[PDB]
Amino acid sequence: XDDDDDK
Amino acid sequence: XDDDDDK
Amino acid sequence: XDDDDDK
Amino acid sequence: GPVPSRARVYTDVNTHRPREYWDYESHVVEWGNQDDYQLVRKLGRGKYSEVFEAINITNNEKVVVKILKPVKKKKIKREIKILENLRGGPNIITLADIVKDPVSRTPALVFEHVNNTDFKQLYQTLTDYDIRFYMYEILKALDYCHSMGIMHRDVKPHNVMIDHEHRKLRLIDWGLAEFYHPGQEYNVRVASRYFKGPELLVDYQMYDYSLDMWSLGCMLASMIFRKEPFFHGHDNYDQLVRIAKVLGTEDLYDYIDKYNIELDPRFNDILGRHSRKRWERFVHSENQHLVSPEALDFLDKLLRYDHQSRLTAREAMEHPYFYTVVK
Ligand SMILES: *C(=O)CCCCCCCn1cnc2c(I)c(I)c(I)c(I)c21
Ligand SMILES: *C(=O)CCCCCCCn1cnc2c(I)c(I)c(I)c(I)c21
Ligand SMILES: *C(=O)CCCCCCCn1cnc2c(I)c(I)c(I)c(I)c21
Ligand code: NA
Repeated sequence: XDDDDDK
Repeated sequence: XDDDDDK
Repeated sequence: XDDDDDK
Repeated sequence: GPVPSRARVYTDVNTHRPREYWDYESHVVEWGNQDDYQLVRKLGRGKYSEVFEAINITNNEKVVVKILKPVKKKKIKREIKILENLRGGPNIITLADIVKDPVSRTPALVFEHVNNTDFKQLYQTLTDYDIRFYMYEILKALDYCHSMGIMHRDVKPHNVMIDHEHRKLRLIDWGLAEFYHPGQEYNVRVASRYFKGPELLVDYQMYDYSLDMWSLGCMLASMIFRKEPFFHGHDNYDQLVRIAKVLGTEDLYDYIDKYNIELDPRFNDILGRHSRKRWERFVHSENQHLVSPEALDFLDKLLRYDHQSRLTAREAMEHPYFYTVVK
């Protein structure tokens, strides 16, 4: 996929 | 990964 | 530190 | 200038090899066939990687595929060469294949699969014996990679896969590892903050395999004291302040003087003066079942400012802390 995940 | 490479 | 006094 | 230093063990391994052993920029990659693999389920994401459980559809073998995001080819070859040089060593993750999409040219590394435990579940369940066992298993991997002229440089819990149901351990993430050449000055912007050795924090560049032993000691302290991370700095300067509040400043300044290390005057100002705190002061009701005199003596011999004074991995394997595991 694409978007950056964080918490 | 706090850091990436050596120079 | 912000000044160069090296040998 | 700073006083030079050389590793106490395995000092000259790389000069006892053909140049191509360590001259990873000349490495010619052996590429397999990407069509042999199909993804199964995503396991995690790295700064430069996407990690999946996968299957080899030619022979049904379960594997892990690490798809690499655009980084310099030089770094990819370094990681490949190191994985090939270490392949087969105890508890070193095994590189199975190296493939690339013929259209997008995205490369991927293919490894044996590990079913890694939640490190939260893992902490709740490990006994004193378990910590000793897994620590010895990590030491086997580190002694092996040091004996082959390589420092890992990123030892930390996230890079130690433990499948506690299978009592199985692998050291992973060789992307920061480097070949040790005596006298060479290395980049100190390696390891994760909480696991960085004092040499990195004071900008002492002629470090060696003993960096990994500092990191290992940070892991041991977090496990036996149930405090993760053990040294919890806000930044790289605070990280040395946190260390100095345990090991004390007297030994820190002895280390700096011994190697003729120059600190920023303002760094010197914030370090102050701190007494050494005995390791017994970190024992509490909730962690005392993991602590013994042997554990504290072992820890004390890893977490030393002077990198030359730390146990080597081979010396560490001889410590009485491990007698219950091996004999
Ligand atoms: C989205 O969160 C992660 C990025 C998507 C990764 C899948 C890319 C397409 N794809 C599907 N199977 C693949 C294999 I098997 C290999 I080897 C490669 I390189 C790629 I690109 C694959
Ligand atoms: C800084 O450390 C963040 C980037 C680290 C990405 C870690 C994802 C988990 N991971 C990475 N490589 C893995 C392998 I090879 C294997 I086998 C397994 I199981 C896992 I989970 C991996
Ligand atoms: C050259 O400027 C290197 C920077 C010197 C370190 C200062 C870090 C930020 N900072 C400033 N004062 C601090 C104190 I007093 C303390 I205690 C801490 I921990 C930190 I981070 C400080
Ligand atoms: Na036993």
